[PDB]
Amino acid sequence: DVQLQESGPGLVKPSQSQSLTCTVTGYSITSDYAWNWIRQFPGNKLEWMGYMSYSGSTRYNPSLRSRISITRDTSKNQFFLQLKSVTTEDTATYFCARGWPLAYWGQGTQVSVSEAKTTPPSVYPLAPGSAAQTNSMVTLGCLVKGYFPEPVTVTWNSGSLSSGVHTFPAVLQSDLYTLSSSVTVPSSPRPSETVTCNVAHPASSTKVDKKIVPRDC
Amino acid sequence: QIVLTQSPAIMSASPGEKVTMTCSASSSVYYMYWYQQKPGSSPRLLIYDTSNLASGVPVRFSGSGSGTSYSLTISRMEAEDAATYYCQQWSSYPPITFGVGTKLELKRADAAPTVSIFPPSSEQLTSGGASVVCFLNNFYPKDINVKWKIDGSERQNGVLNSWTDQDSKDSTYSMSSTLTLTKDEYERHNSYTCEATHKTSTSPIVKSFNRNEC
Ligand SMILES: CC1(C)CC(Nc2cc(NCCN)c([N+](=O)[O-])cc2[N+](=O)[O-])CC(C)(C)N1[O-]
Repeated sequence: DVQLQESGPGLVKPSQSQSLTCTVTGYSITSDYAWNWIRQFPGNKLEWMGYMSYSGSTRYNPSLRSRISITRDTSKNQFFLQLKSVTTEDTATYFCARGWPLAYWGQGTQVSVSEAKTTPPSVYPLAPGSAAQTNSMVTLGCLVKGYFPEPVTVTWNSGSLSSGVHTFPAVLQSDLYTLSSSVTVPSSPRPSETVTCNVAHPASSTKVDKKIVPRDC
Repeated sequence: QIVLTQSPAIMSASPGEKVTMTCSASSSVYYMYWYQQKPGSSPRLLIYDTSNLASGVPVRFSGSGSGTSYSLTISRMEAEDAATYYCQQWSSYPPITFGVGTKLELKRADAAPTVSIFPPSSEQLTSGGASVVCFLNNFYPKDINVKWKIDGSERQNGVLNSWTDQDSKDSTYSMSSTLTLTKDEYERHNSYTCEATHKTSTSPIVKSFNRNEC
């Protein structure tokens, strides 16, 4: 099977230059095929950026042809994308992919272009404020707020609890994100059966476990 | 240069039903390619050179197209085919371009939103902030409104809503509405009410917490 794996720096400061590396497994980048770099903007827009032919030649998208540069290392079976002077608008996720037709894509690496700084998440428990009659089911949760950058990873009871979970899509609080997760357990296992949310933040190397306990009284 | 426009833009089908989506080139193209993408996964090839099927691809899929007007057809939509479909073109190097996708969603029975509201944790208050969270969970169709009332009056500043895409297993949508405040602002009010209105009931589901609690 052919295998494409991109990687490189995840956070980059405006006007600096980013460099991604695509490393391919299971087929040599010198024997047939065109080796592409394609990027996907937030929302959906895919953009072709350029390719390295197996022989050495490069072709680039006419808009980015001044700014980007594709290169290779045949001893390490690697081809690279280098982004010069990055603007905010280059924030996206970069995929390398086997060319013509485009079958075999890399899994995708995210590049964030921001002057912001790697802050860890604050995680707060969400528990019932008495309210009224509703049902036989408890909904509780976690407010994972205040971090940079995406992603954080939320799990309940270390992965034991996978049904009833709703991790909500992150949003930019004040140029750091807030995100939240909901789990709905039966009212009989609560609090006899402990529910806990495990948060993790790769960029800041943070893991925080947070037990949800009945509140105040 | 060469523009690819797709139709429909959001499409809801039920499993077992026939599906046809279209991709039009603004100018004539040599061939068209169709890709499938699920949230988080990378684009998978489906149809190459206009009408050719790719290797891991079920024969329920099928591509068509003369110059400028192409289409991907799913004969009987499976539940696993809920995804976004891109068309991409090859013509005389403009360079290669992609459409912006047609979104295929699954149809199901109207469900009523389970509304919940949570006051800020003691831990949160200590930082000088106070968020109030409202989870409007498991509803269909996705059309909802959430009204926030801090002490009777209707507020619009400080509210942040996030929506989940259609659920993996029951096919429903859920959305978290968070009102953010500062400790002092929060402590000069007593009713925090979260009020949801959805198609499955003309009267809204109002969940209300009041700052004299336990
Ligand atoms: C290799 C295969 C099966 C796929 C080709 N696809 C292709 C072929 C090419 N170049 C063919 C060289 N004249 C390019 N290109 O240069 O960007 C793009 C694509 N593409 O996007 O799919 C189309 C034809 C019929 C020529 N063939 O033979």
